Formats: sequence, structure tokens, C-alpha cells
Amino acid sequence: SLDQINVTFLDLEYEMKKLEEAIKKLEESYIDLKE
Amino acid sequence: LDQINVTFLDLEYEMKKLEEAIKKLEESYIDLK
Amino acid sequence: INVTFLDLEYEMKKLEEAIKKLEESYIDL
Amino acid sequence: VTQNVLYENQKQIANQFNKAISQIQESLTTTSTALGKLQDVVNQNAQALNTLVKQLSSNFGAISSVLNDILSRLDK
Amino acid sequence: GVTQNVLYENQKQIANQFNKAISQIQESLTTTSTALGKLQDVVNQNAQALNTLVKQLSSNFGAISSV
Amino acid sequence: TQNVLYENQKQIANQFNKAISQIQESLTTTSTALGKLQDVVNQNAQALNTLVKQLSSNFGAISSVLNDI
Repeated sequence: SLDQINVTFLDLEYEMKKLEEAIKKLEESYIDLKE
Repeated sequence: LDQINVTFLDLEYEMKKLEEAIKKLEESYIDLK
Repeated sequence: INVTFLDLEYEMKKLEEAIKKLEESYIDL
Repeated sequence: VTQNVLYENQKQIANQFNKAISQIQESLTTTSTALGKLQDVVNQNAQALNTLVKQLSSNFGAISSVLNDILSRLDK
Repeated sequence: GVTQNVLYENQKQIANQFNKAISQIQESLTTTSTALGKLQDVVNQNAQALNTLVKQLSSNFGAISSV
Repeated sequence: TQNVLYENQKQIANQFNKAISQIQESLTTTSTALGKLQDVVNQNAQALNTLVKQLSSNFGAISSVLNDI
């Protein structure tokens, strides 16, 4: 028998979402210097 | 078929280096008078 | 059965570029 | 003069900052892209491994039962 | 006097925007190390499953060969 | 006032340049980790392909023996 071999899967969609959020909130951090 | 062998991964060092980076970014912050 | 290979050399190149262009962003006051 | 120096410094600060922020965003986009790729390849090869184990058990069950019925039929 | 006011207001913006960006960068680095952790765990788990499969494969191939 | 503004610009520049130094180190670290992940993933991909090669070989070798019997 060989049913004791188990393979696992990966889900980092939450992490990638958190990065997309970070990038979007860095867009709000630019400097419009009033000349 | 024992000549087929697999490898393992250890990035603990990398992750520690990131934790360090985030902690040292706390230091860079700005407080004007 | 299909196994696939990974090639993120482009991504790593783009990071090396990013780091090198951040060297140009320091402030010589 | 002093006002001129302060103005010039602020211009530099803003330009350099905004430049760095642009690069940081690109590098975070790159990082999430790589994570996406890594995930896709890892899960693909995970699937290939599960499927290999499936077809392995099917063939092990098909071949290791033929030998037992031969153990019975070589005694007859 | 007016120029002093403009420079002060610009410094306020610079500091706020900077500190905001730094906060976001820290979260994104926490996220990145988290993902690296996950990737490592899944990669090593499937590495183990592969070694164990090769072990049990050699054992069963040897058992069927000897028969 | 001029002195205060100058001192604030000094802080802004120092803190910025410090943060940029750290960001570069963390991006170097990130690309390093990606490199490692790639190497291990592809190594185990190759081990899996090679295992499938040797599996088909052994399956075919034992099948042809079983059939000729």
C-alpha cells in the first residue's frame, strides 16, 4: 500500500491581494508640490 | 531507481532579513517640530 | 502526466533593475 | 539665497521620493507576479503527483493481484 | 513670510505621504515573508511526499521483482 | 524659522535615504528567495519527470515479461 503519501496545495491569493492593496495605497502617497 | 533524489528549501534567513527590514523601517519615520 | 518548469528570470532581472534605479533616488541635499 | 536653497531641496525631495515610490510599486507588482507564477507551478506539479499516485495505485492493484492468483494457479 | 508658509505646508505633505508609504511598505514586506513561508511549507511537503513515494516505490518494485 | 526648516529637511533626507537603503536590501532578499524557490521547484520537477521516465521503463519491462509468460 501507498496511501500514506499525501501531497498538499498552495493558496496565496490573500497575500497577492494584500500586495495589490499596498501598491494602490502607495499611489495615494505621491507628492503634488504646490509651486 | 535510487539515483532519483529530490531537494528541500530553507529561506529562514531570507524571512529573518525581511523581518529585520520592516523593524528598521519603523525607525525611519518623520516627526517635525 | 504533466510537470512544468518555472522561469522567473525576467522577474528577478526587473527587481535588480528596481534596486539599481533606487540607488539613483537618494538625496544629496 | 536661503529661500532658494530650501525651495531647491524640496523639489529634489519630492522628485526623488516620487521616483522611489514608482519603482517600489513596480517591484511589488513584480513580486506578486512571481508569487502567482510560483503558486501555479507548485500546484500543477502537486496535481501531477496526486494523479501519478492515483494511476500508480490502479496499476499496483492490477499487477500485484495477478501474481497472487498465479500463486493459487501454480499450485493447480 | 508667504514663502515660509508654502515651504512649511509642503513639508507637512512630504512627511505625511512618506510616513503613509512607509506604513504600506512594511505591510507588503510582512505579506511577502508570509507568502515565502507558505511557498516553503508546500514545496518541502511535496518534496517529502516525493521522497516517500520513491521509497515505497523501490520497496514494492523489489518485492514484485523478487516474486 | 530658517533654522527649523533646514533641520526638518535634514531629517527628511536622512530618514528617506535610510528607508531607501533598507528597501534595496529587502528587494535583494526577495529576488534571492525567488531564485531559491525556482531552483528547488525545478529540481523537484526534474526528479518527478525522471521518476515518470523510470516508472514507464519498469512498467513496460515487467509488463512484457508478464505477457510473454
